[PDB]
Parts: sequence; structure tokens; C-alpha cells
Amino acid sequence: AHYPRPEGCSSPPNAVSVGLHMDLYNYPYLYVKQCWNPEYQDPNFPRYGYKKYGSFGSSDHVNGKISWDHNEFKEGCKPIMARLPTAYNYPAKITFSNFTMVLSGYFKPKSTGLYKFEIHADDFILFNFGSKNAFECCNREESIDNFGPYVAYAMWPNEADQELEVYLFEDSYYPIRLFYNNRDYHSKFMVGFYPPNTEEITYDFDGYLYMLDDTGNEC
Ligand SMILES: OC[C@H]1O[C@@H](O[C@H]2[C@H](O)[C@@H](O)[C@H](O)O[C@@H]2CO)[C@H](O)[C@@H](O)[C@H]1O
Ligand SMILES: [Ca+2]
Ligand SMILES: [Cl-]
Repeated sequence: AHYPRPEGCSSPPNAVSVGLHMDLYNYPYLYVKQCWNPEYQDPNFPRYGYKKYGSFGSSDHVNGKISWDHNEFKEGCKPIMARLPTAYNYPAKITFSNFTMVLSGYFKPKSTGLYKFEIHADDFILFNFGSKNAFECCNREESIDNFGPYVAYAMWPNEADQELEVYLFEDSYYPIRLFYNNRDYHSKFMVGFYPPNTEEITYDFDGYLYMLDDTGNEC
């Protein structure tokens, strides 16, 4: 009714594959054993600053249980090696203590209705969603950094939990861009949702995440 109703994309099944694309970028400490770099707080970081230390990895077909909560680490101010969930199809350990990730692709609802998303961050998550907010239909790679004002901005410690509601249509693939940073130590990337008429949250995206071919012409 008076809920946000973002725009989505159409494609035939033959131009559709399963899962999101991931890029991983370096985020160094200032020094290693204010050890951590405050750069991630800069207003320009999400749009272009985040690539300035180079990339180190990528994957495709990211699907299913994409959230994590690593609060087992014992030492701060120190790179700590650990593995991403198996959802990411990325075998190597990463500097889990300090890194930047961009996840992008399309969310397709299994039914038409109001979806509520919830994010919980350590350190930083940005949520863009819709063809007029995240990126253009079938032009993801070129338009990935042309995102608009955030649908959710979650930052540790003071704004770490956020939520948003979007009314979505079964037939539509919605551009989604999820940005994550860890500056130091513990790492939480929790992105879940409540489908229509559903009380319990889920962190399993299986059957909701897709990629469309970048053929350009609004598909
Ligand atoms: O509490 C999560 C928070 O930790 C910060 O690091 C602190 C840590 O909490 C503290 O126990 C330890 O003794 O000092 C650390 C400083 O390195 C992280 O900087 C922050 O990103 C959060 O993960
Ligand atoms: Ca952290
Ligand atoms: Cl939109």
C-alpha cells in the first residue's frame, strides 16, 4: 500500500543462473602486532575507496546460507585466517579479521507480498535493492558502483541492527547489492528476511538468489 515498492527485472529462464557474484578486497590494518584503519567510515569508501588496496578473490553462484557470526577470535589488531561459509564457493582462507566484500546479483521472491529484511553488522553492511537503487537490469558489472541512497546502513557499535520492508512481485528479479567490511577482530554479516505472513526470520536464501546475463538492454 504505502510500503516501498522497488523496480525489478524480467528474463527468460535460459538467461538466468543460480546465485550471486562476490568480489573480495584487501582492507589492511594501519599497523599489526587505533591499530585499525578508520577509512571504512569515509563517505567515499563505499563508492570508490573500497577498491584502493586491490582485490584478492572472487566467486560466483553464491547461494543459500550466506550469513556468519565469528566471535570466537581471541586477539584483536591482528590478521586472522579463516574460511567463508560453503555458500560462497571460495576455498581459500581469507583475512577474516580485516577485509571488504561486495556481493551482487538478483533476489527473486517466491511469492508476491511484503518482505521484511533484517541486517546485523560487525563492522559495516550496506544494503541496496532495486533497479533504481542497486544497479541496472542486465548491466550489473558496469553499473555496480552507481547505487543510490542506502536502503539500510548498519555500522558497529552504534547502528549495528537495521530493518526495512519492500513489497515484491513473484515474477520479478530484483537487483541486490550487499557491501560488507571488517576493520578488525570479530566479524558479523547477518542478512535475513521474513517472507509475507511469516513470523520467524530465515537466514537461508536458497531458491531466492539469481544472476541474469549482462545483455544490457534492460534484458
Ligand atoms: O567487540 C567487537 C569489536 O571489537 C573491536 O576490537 C576490540 C575488542 O572488542 C576488544 O576486546 C579488544 O581487546 O580490543 C579490540 C581492538 O582491536 C573491533 O575493532 C570492532 O571491529 C568490533 O569487532
Ligand atoms: Ca570487527
Ligand atoms: Cl528500485
